[PDB]
Amino acid sequence: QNITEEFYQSTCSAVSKGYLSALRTGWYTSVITIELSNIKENKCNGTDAKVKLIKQELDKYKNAVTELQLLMQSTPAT
Amino acid sequence: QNITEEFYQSTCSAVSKGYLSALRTGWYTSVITIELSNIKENKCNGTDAKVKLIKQELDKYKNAVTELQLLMQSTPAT
Amino acid sequence: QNITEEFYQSTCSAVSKGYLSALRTGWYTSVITIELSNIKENKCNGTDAKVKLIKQELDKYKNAVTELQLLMQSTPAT
Amino acid sequence: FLGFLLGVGSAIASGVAVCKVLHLEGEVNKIKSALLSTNKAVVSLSNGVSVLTFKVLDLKNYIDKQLLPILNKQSCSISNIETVIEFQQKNNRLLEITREFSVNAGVTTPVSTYMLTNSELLSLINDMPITNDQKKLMSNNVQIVRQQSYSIMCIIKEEVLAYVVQLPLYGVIDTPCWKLHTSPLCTTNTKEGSNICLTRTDRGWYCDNAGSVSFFPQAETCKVQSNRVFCDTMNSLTLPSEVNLCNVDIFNPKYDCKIMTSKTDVSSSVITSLGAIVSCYGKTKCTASNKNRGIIKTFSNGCDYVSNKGVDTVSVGNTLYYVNKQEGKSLYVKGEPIINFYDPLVFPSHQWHASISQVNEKINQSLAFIRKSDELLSAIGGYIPEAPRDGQAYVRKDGEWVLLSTFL
Amino acid sequence: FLGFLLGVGSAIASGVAVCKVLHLEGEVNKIKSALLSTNKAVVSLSNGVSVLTFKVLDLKNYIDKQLLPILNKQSCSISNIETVIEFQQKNNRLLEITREFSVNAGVTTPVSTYMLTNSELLSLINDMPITNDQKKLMSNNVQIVRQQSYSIMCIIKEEVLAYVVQLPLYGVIDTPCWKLHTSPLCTTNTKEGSNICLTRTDRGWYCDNAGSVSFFPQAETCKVQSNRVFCDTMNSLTLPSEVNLCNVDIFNPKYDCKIMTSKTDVSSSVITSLGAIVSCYGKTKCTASNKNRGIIKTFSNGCDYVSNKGVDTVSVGNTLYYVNKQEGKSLYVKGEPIINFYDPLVFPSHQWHASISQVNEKINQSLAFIRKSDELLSAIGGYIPEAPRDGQAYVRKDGEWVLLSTFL
Amino acid sequence: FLGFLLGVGSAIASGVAVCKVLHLEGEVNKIKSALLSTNKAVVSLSNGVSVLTFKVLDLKNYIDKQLLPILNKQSCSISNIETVIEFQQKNNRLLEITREFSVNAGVTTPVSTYMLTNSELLSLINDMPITNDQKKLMSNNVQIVRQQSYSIMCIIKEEVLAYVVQLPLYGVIDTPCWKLHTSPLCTTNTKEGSNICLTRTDRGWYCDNAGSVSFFPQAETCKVQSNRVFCDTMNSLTLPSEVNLCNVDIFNPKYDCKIMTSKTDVSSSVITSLGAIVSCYGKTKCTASNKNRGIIKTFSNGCDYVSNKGVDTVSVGNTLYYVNKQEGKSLYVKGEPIINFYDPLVFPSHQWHASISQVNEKINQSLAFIRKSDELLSAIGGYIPEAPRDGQAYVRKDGEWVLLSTFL
Repeated sequence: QNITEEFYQSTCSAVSKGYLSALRTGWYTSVITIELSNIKENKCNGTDAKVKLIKQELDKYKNAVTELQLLMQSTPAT
Repeated sequence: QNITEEFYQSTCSAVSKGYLSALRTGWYTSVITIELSNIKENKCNGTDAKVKLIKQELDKYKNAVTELQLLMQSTPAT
Repeated sequence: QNITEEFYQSTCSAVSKGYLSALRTGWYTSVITIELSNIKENKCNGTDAKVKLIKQELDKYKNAVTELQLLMQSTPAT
Repeated sequence: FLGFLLGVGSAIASGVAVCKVLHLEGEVNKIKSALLSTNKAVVSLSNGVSVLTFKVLDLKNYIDKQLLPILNKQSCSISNIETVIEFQQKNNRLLEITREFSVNAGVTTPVSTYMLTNSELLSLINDMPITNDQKKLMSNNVQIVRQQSYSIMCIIKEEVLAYVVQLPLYGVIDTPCWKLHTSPLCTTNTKEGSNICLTRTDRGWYCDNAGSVSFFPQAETCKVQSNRVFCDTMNSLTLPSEVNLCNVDIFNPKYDCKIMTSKTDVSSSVITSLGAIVSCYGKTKCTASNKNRGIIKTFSNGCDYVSNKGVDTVSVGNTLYYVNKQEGKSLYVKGEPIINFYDPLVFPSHQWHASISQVNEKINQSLAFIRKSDELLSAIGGYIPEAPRDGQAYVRKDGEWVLLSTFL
Repeated sequence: FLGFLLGVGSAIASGVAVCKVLHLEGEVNKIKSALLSTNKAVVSLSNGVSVLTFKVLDLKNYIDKQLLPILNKQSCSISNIETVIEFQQKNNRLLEITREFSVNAGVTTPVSTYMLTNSELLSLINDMPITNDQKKLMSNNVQIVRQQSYSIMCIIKEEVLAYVVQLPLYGVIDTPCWKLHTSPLCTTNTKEGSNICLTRTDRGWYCDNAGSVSFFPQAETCKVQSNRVFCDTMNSLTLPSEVNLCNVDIFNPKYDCKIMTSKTDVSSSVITSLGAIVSCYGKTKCTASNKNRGIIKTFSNGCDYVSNKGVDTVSVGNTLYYVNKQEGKSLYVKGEPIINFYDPLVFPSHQWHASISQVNEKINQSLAFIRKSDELLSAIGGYIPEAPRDGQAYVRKDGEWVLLSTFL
Repeated sequence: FLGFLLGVGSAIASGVAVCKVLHLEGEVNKIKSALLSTNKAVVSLSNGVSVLTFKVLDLKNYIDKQLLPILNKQSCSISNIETVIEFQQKNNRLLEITREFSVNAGVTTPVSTYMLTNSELLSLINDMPITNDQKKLMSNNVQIVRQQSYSIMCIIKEEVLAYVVQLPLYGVIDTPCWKLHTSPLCTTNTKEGSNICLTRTDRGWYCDNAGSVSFFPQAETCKVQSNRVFCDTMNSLTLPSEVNLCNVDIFNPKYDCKIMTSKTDVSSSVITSLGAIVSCYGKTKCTASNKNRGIIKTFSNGCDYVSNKGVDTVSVGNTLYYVNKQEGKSLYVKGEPIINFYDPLVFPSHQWHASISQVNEKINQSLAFIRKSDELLSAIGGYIPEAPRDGQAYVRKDGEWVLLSTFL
């Protein structure tokens, strides 16, 4: 980096030099996938403890999947 | 959807047709409420485990309520 | 607050008065620090339970630190 | 280009007005005490307005059925589970809500799932005074509806928290919209600087509405979704339908079409719904390609167009634009660049904005008040001065009234 | 309209300058070793600047008092609780901080509660060199202060992390501000196209400041809060107070008021602090309603106004604008639309921007240099050409100098 | 100023085009069944395009190796730990992803660590068809790359979720860029209103590119990082390199430099990479200070400049601008304000935008078509009318053709 600048009094303007490009010219697209399961309710009466907290993070799972489904079937906007 | 487009060479312009409106004309306002409790510190010496983690999510509660109070008493901006 | 407004029919304009300034003129800068540790992997075979969940929040720690390092060594942009 | 013709609203004046109402001491209790223990009343207040209300989180009770079921045999012990989980994640919500208002100083959009859940959102959408076409629309597009909604922190009192929520009403639905895309049209003639241009400035979305046309000059205050356009009427002008005459014949006597003039012939492209307009000028390299097999058309100076059937990409200068792959039919309507009808020699240099007929008027102004003051100056080398006021009766001769001597 | 007169700053040049300083090898240690084990020093460095420093999270120790209290009898066992919780939620913060800098490439605003807690924020506000009017102000509006603050990732070293935080100084407080709202003023006469308009372009916020007036052309770089306006001086011009003369008499000799001319008479509204301006032109339907009971005023073409006492809504074309319900008194000052003082026939077509007197000058230019070059052309059908330079002394007669024969 | 010369792209037309492809019934299975149990295939589809695919989260299996390892001896019990943690935090990710698409209606940027992890990101960057200069660049700046990436919700099917991710390709790297900063240049003469100004409108970033120059008119669609400028070519024009001639001699015959004229002499500053331009006009107080020791230069009316060596701050009116502390050398190139070469009396009032030579042309137009129509009017008090067409042969005399009597 040897950044330099010149002011031009004639025209009230100034130019800073010394910089290096990184321009986006194009795009790499790649598909990103996630494998899901779907389950019935087939659970439990119970419990002791550490399947009460497992079932929860799994209510959550179904919640998520529910939203994404709700992003129903149209073009997303730029 | 029968989306179509015409380019006009005379005027360097083009029109894409086939679309359907959904315009916001107005608003539905409704009040959304949440009932709160306020507690003293009246807690415990203790413990074993599962009231150490309950008291925490409840330090958190008081924290939240503290902030919202701090959104003191003026107009919010559009 | 004695907020008042005048409409001027001559010029299709209007002025609302009664307000009080709070203008940012300047800045207070202060350095905010966080002391970190760095650890080897020196852990455990195990366990019972409550060091499985401690080690995790500590995988997380190393993750964070990894990102911040990755915010490598250049100017951040305004 | 035309956004500076917008008026200017106040997006949450309605929500804030409901808020202002909640601060009349008696008013909150009235809300509290009307949700006694139904969870969705429709209270009315001192001014007596219809406030649909809706309790979404009872924590007073939940905490005052385990301040009690824990202020007894704790101090101190371990209780169980289930009662943490049910709480843990109730409080959680309130923390999210609380983050949101903290960072946005009490006003949020889009309106989040924590601020109102699909479950809650869909009920509201259901008892709304709106047709079923609407109900369906909103229902098949909740995240859009979220994006057009604001949430407003309102009051925190002894043990009530309220915030107002502003939901879009879609009073106009399923009418035909369209999108106008424009690019600069210039002469392509050879000495850099001799050229003139014109750009229709009337780009945006357009939708049929109550007998007129709603026009949206900032085409990104409208979100397309397959073939449905969500707009907000706050950022629109209401125009006569005759405005569409500009796409039929830009010179029509029924509507005065807006344009901008310049001499700045620089190259660009506008990517349309089903193709690309290309405005190639000067030395610029302008191209279109199909992905598998590279360049398949090379543009000449002037303004031209390719559909997306076969094209994947268009390049202008050093800018690569991907084209939209949306299925549809394009039609290229041939015609003569209108910039070809104008004498450069009395074209307006720059004009921020004008209309076709405003330009025409200036051009007359210039044509006329040049050639009149020109066939005026086509009477020179042929007029003669005043002979002195000292009695002299000379007789015109030589380019001067000399001391005569020959034929008198 | 006037934002393009703004200069252009560099919002975090101060914060970044502090950062640059922290990279001088010796400098960090100096910080570390001056927070030895106080939690808020005020170090000074190689250049020797006053760096108020502040350690907000000791995890070195906390982890090196349970690397030790766990690298011993684990491997392997269960320890207890309390030491997870205290950590869990310390680390948590660091993760939030870390998210924030990750997604904003190392610069954030508003500044979050994780980046600095109310608790931490309020101390800083407390040892700040500022009056108590300020201290209070900031204290009663932390989320606003957050919104005007930036946080800047700075260094991560062996075991220090620092980021700089930039807090607003409010060097001007409690002075009188006001807001100017403007809409287009046009002739309302009947043949579409004959009309002319003018819009005062000088809209924005205005605040009294150090003997001059600070003006903010983008009225949304200012957040109102009941009756306090938070602005940032970076987006302002400093004007003579005489600028307020434009609201007293737009023709005043002391200040040259800015306007924009056009022929584009399209309809709109501007919602003010206590009402609505309405600029209704052409066929447009313009209205005002009160909520309970519907339309209660219908606007005539031209530009008019209603207060918010009784009105809830205003409609122009197909745009419904809610009015602000803020309590205040309006006053409608009658006067003659100034656009009525101008001859359409030599009004300027469009003028991006000008001033009242600039327009006046052009109008003279046009008035004058038409009628002089007109009472010039009021001497025609009455001038006579040169009789040949071949000695001829004719005598003016017939519309030609003929071969004479009668009175000589 | 020049952003309205940009064309207009469609940022996620490429990503959406990949999405459209995934909806052809056969296509998903082809993806699913090609990631059989490798985690990164490169499938091809019905049209037969090269879709690099990449499974980042197997939860089908993970949940169908503890639907099984829990649908058996639960109902009901306690299992252990490890299997929660491993899940807890897998699902977590999916929730974050799911939040993001929820609030942004299915399109996000910057692309988050949950949407793609450094670990995942860096692999992609590694099998990319790009040189190693690029690989390194991206690798040393992931959060920037994130900031230029979009993520696009695509399909949710029986048990697949896909989203497309759009990563920047940096096809131009390490070429010399520069930044042009401009401020208004005006006459400084004394009666308020007599003054004229001109502002070069061509500000922005500029980078050498494929033999031409890429220019970016909105200098904040470019992020600097020490001495590397990240731009996006979508918001650029491609210009001849001759454009840099404007910084050498603004009157040069090779490139027509863009300016804007006005009479609005208001004061401001532009903070540059290594200093400040100051445009001080009228009564304004304009200053520069060094931090430790206060004001050290006071500006005269006109346009001037200070480097950052010694200065920390610059004040114009009531606006305090911090200067950037970046190390570099400035050089003040003396020269005569070009606004001094123009007669105010036929300078163009306002001109949205023009070029040096366009202004020159108008000035001729005005110079010429004044003095020709002036040495035209320098033949008056010296022309004579038509003697009647009734045969009269008078002899010019007195300021009238009288009933003669003396020398005939």
